[PDB]
Amino acid sequence: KRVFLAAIMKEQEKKRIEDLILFLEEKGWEVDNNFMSPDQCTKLDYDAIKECDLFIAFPGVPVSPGTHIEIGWASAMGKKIILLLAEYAYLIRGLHTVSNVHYIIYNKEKEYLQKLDLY
Amino acid sequence: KRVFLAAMKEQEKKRIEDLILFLEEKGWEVDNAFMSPDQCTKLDYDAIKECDLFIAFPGVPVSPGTHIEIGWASAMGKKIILLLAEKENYAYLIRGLHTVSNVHYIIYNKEKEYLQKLDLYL
Repeated sequence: KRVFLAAIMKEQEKKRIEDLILFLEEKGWEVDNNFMSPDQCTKLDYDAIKECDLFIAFPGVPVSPGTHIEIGWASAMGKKIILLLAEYAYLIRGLHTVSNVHYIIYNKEKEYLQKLDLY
Repeated sequence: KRVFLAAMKEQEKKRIEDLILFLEEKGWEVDNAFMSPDQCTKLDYDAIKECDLFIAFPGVPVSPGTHIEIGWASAMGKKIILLLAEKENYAYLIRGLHTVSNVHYIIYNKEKEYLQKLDLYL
């Protein structure tokens, strides 16, 4: 059970991630998550995604280049993808026709955590 | 073989048409030839799956679709050429993508520059 999670006011983002990792770990999942080069970071993420059984990401604005590449990685490898979208791109909305993708639309954090528990 | 091209606004259209022409005149077949996101995503994936060379323009503003396609090409083990404008620092996964798939970077400041460099690396 390995999960790859593709991820001031930025404290809200950090809080939502830590809540998610905790939520996943308490359901028996293993999250594949300080001096590192882009060569090593890219190498680590790819292998982590390659080894994971479930892929979870947060597509949206501002568009993260790294996240979308990782989405492309997971979809091409045929991984199990869960996309948490707040309510986008054409390739995001039609990604399901190419790989196992489950969308979860939310407006608040509490909403997607409950929906994710159901799925 | 077949090459996939992941791509004011008048300047962007001009640079693409020049590139397709440039590729076709070197014997390449560009995979361009009202539809839904379900069909568009399906077409791009298969086109990338079938191509022998992948060319993209990473940069700002960040295109979600382009970067997904980059992830597609890299995971499939396709031949990738990334044309980056200085600068550049760009994303970590872009700069380190070479360690995972066959990626060749071409840094440019003007259109004429990358077209010449692309002619050399071909």
